[PDB]
Amino acid sequence: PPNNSNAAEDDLPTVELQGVVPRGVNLQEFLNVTSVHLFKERWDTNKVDHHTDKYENNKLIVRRGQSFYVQIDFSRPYDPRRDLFRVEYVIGRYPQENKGTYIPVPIVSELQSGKWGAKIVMREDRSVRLSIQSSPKCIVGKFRMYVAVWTPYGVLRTSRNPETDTYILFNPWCEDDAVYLDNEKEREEYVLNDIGVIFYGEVNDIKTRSWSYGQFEDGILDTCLYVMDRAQMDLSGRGNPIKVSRVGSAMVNAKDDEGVLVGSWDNIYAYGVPPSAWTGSVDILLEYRSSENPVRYGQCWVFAGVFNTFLRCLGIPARIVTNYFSAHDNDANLQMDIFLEEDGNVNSKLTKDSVWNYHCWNEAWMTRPDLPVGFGGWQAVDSTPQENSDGMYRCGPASVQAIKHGHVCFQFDAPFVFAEVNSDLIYITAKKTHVVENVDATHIGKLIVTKQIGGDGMMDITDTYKFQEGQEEERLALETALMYGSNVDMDFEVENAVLGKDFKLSITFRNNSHNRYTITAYLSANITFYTGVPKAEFKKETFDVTLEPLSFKKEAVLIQAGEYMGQLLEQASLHFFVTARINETRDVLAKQKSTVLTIPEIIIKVRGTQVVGSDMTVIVEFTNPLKETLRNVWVHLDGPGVTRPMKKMFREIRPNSTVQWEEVCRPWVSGHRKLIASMSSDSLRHVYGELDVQI
Amino acid sequence: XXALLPWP
Ligand SMILES: [Ca+2]
Ligand SMILES: [Ca+2]
Ligand SMILES: [Ca+2]
Repeated sequence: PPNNSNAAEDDLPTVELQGVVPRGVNLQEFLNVTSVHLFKERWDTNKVDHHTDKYENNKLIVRRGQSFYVQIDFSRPYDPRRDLFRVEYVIGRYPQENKGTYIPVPIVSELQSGKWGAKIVMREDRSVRLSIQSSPKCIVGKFRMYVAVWTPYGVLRTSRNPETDTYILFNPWCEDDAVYLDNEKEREEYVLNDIGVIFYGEVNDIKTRSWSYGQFEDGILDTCLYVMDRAQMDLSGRGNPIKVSRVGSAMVNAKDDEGVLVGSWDNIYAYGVPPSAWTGSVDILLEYRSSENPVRYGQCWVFAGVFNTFLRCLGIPARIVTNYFSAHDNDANLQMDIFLEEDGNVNSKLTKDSVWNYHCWNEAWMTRPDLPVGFGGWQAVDSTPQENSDGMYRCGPASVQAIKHGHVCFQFDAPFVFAEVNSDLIYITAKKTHVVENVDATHIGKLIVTKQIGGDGMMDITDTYKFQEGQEEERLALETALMYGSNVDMDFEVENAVLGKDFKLSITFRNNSHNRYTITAYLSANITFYTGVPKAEFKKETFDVTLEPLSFKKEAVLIQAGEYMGQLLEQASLHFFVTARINETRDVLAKQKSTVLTIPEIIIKVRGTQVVGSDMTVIVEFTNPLKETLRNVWVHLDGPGVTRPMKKMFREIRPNSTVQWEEVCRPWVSGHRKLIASMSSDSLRHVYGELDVQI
Repeated sequence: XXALLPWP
């Protein structure tokens, strides 16, 4: 049956004999555990280094993909020649190794990147200190810990011990984690800050409401796990922040699933707390856990406050955003259909769509391995019930970046979120036949804000959701969104793109028709982290082109090195959006593609014994990667312990040709040092090489 | 707090 409850547990045998073991077997020869220490105090290095010292829980809490120390005391000293044991972490009533819910942790010589293992780092008398490393993809929840000693007769295992139950959470600090956030100030605000501010009111009279998220309070972490159990969420999926956030968007509202909060807007709030009386999430969540029933009542900011608690508590970085004049699309066509009677007054009967003074939802930070690269980062998630998504009231995660460019085809619920922030108003006269009377392109989504880092101030984030009103890109992206819901083909290629050089983006239009068309288009060029998280837009252009009949037309867009080189990082890729409208037909052609820059190599080698005080020869090798002559090439060599910084100049390097530079150095600082080489010429610039050296 | 507004 489904392993969908963290609270449930199986009973692991302590004496797990195999086969027909003879009477009078003597298990005395084998190790038994006398004691397990988790060093779990809130002042100690595990909780401090794992950023979990703030929780009011006395159990060990760690974050996945990062190592922690434990100590196992045995009946006699562990002897690798004769003894074999492993640690086990187990979750749910029906754990299975191939599901990630029974996790054997082997005792290894060296921890391996990304892999569960435990290394012995100290031995004193009968004790061993282990450094345990978890997988960065580990299921998030509360695990039972066991020590299993292997014997010819079967396994001898420690008894159930609630005092060693171990919570493993998402890890914004681990570069291999889906929720990795590379900025400490942002991790502090969006994970560790347990108070916040939620903006409301009107666009020109902005009000601020304080909110206590309380993710670290006694009982809250347990309640978040309870929420997932209440959802019957399969344990195997709880290491996936896409799934966890989508579950959270359903479960924070009461509809469908007996979730946390019952929405009401009736100005009466019979037999409950009025939505405006709450000042934080803790009372609501603790009451949910204790009564095991939905809590009355909330509205958008209360749903958002509780959902924010849930996210941060589990370790998914999160924030609350407020959208002013927020559209509610009821018939999924991404526009506000306002039916107007003949009198001119609005038909309140036919008009179903609506607009709110403001609405609040959440953003959760994660990669999106299920989407093309470029669409990770902030994902809109919304637990306020408005429209069903695949049978339930839930919403997201929708990539905010996908929403911005109208690529609303990418899951989940991007079209609805797009309409919330940027649907047009379409005033329609229903006659006894439907006549369009007016279009309002600027009413919806006047301003989108979130709490600033480091203060209670407002940060304007409207530009992350939509291009500016009145800009051509705002219309092109909307028309793209409507499209995803002429006999012209559009494609583009980035031609021979080398890191450190200008390059061309080539956009091609093929007109197979006998018509002349005119095109209005935009290009957006972006830097993206290797994991597919967007970093910044470095170039944006709009353009017009005329397309003759029966013809192919290329439009070359130059991208200069200075436009992107200031914003690169290791293994970053480039993400391009081209959206073109055929003006006469209103047809929209929209493509997105990513590319990796070709990276020119500089090779550093050393010749001679590397001992502080004696001479070593560094050989820097560089090959011209271009079909063009490099001119005035400067090569630099840097090495803080190894060499005074040095330069060699090459007047000219022919195409595909190799140069070598030998530099004699004498190190003045022993140990783990490093050599860094740089090359800049007139055309190709700021290409590097590096080599760790041991002095 | 949150409320539906009339169309402009
Ligand atoms: Ca629900
Ligand atoms: Ca509509
Ligand atoms: Ca608009």
